[PDB]
Amino acid sequence: GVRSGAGAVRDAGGAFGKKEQADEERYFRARAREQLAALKKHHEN
Amino acid sequence: ATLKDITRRLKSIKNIQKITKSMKMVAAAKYARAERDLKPARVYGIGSLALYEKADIKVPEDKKKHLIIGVSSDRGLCGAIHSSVAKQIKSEVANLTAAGKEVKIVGVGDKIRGILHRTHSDQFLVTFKEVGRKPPTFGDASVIALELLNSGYEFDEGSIIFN
Amino acid sequence: RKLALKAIDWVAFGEIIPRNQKAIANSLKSWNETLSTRLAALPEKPPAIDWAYYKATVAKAGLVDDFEKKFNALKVPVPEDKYTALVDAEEQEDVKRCAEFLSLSKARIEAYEKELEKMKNIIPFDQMTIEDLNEVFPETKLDKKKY
Amino acid sequence: VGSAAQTRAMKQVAGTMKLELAQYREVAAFAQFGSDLDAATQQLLSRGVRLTELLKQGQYAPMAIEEQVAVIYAGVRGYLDKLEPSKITKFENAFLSHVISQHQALLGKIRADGKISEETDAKLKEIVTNFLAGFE
Amino acid sequence: VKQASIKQIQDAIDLEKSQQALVQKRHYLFDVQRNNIAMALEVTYRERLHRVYKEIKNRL
Repeated sequence: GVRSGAGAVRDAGGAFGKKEQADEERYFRARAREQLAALKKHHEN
Repeated sequence: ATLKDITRRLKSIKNIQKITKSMKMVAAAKYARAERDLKPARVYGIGSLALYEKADIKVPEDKKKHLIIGVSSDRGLCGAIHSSVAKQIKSEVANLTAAGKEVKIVGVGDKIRGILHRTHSDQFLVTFKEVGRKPPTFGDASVIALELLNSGYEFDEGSIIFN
Repeated sequence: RKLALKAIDWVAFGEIIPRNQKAIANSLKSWNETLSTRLAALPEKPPAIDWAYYKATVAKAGLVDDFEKKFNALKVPVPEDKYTALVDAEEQEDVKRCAEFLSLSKARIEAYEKELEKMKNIIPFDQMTIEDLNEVFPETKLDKKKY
Repeated sequence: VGSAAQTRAMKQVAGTMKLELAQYREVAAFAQFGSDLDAATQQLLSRGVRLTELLKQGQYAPMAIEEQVAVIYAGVRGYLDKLEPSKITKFENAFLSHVISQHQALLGKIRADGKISEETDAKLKEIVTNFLAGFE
Repeated sequence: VKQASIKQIQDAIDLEKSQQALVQKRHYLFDVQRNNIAMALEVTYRERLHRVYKEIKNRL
């Protein structure tokens, strides 16, 4: 019987894999910006 | 296509199906909780609106300002809920602006802000977020009303749009 | 090497409740478990030496017979347990202190039982005297009954 | 061949463990969003996670049948639900050491008899309750 | 007055029970502490006894 596994959405490299990659990158770019701002504010101290 | 491409696509769609079914069950549970909690809220809202139901409280004539309260959530995948409320608020804004009345809109859902920010960016008064992630309660509504009064926009006439 | 007899680590082991010493008691329990595991790991004594088979399989002359003679003459010593006696003396002193505390508590219990019996017997009739009620419920000095 | 190739005690614990693990694998999809789920579903998720943590085993460290049946008994009878899922392995190792060291008689009786009788069931209940109480 | 009397008598009873537990607990724990002291001492000589024969056998 044919089955599947974990993390097979990005393996197919279809629309959903690219969508997930773009969403993760866009979220973590904002998170990196916030962390950089906080680190700069801390380093000013 | 080849065998490998078919296998990859089939496995990806299988995973997507499993995730969608799990989210369906989660949404069913949340819907059951909301349905249980709606009845006291329904009674409370009917009681609150009873005074204006039993009194002909109608706006006399044109008023310069007007606040529109578009209640929505931050989450997506909700179908046409956000689409319907956005269409309704856009229609109301256009209709009230045709009469030369200053229109300001408050959106408690980030989705409403995203949808209306392409065109009605200036009309935003105060935007709220983190709605729908947890069941709403009177504390959040009280905070929203408090900052609505504190916004400094003394709207002579007001309205609220919800699903 | 017969194992030393010891009592079971029952709930009384955890009944010590030493001041900042519960970790010490847990460590002692871990030591007991490790000692049991070590005892089960190997027999009481090491295996015997097949000196005859060794000599039959030993082509070397002198280096083997003298080695066997030294092994026979070899006598590993055994450790001392002075700390065990010291800890036993400390436990005896603690037991004496516990006995004194138990005697004091028994005297206090006898006093409390006598007081309870006196209170039960002295109840008598409800129609007692106001001053008589001060035995179990007296008033105070001036500027006391605020309400 | 099924359960016909098992000792009575191992069969008794293994039927319950198999049923519970099947129930967990049925509802394993919702583990990502299990916080906002039914109480029964969350209970099944917790029991299955604890059983899965019990199934883990190190390499080159085979276990005797009595030790396995004791661990599975301590698991299926709901003596791990309160315990943290990450602490199951440490608890499993400590409990194995304790039962091997102090309660060797019960393990020997289970091995010789081949079944977890009612008296042995009560003794195991007492032992697991005491060790769970003293674990913290 | 009845409530006061019953409160007094129950207080005396529970204090008596508490002291009855307290007198036992100290020596009950001290005995086990003394027993564990002996437990700690066991494994000393076994190490040397087991290792010496292994070393000599390895030499052979």
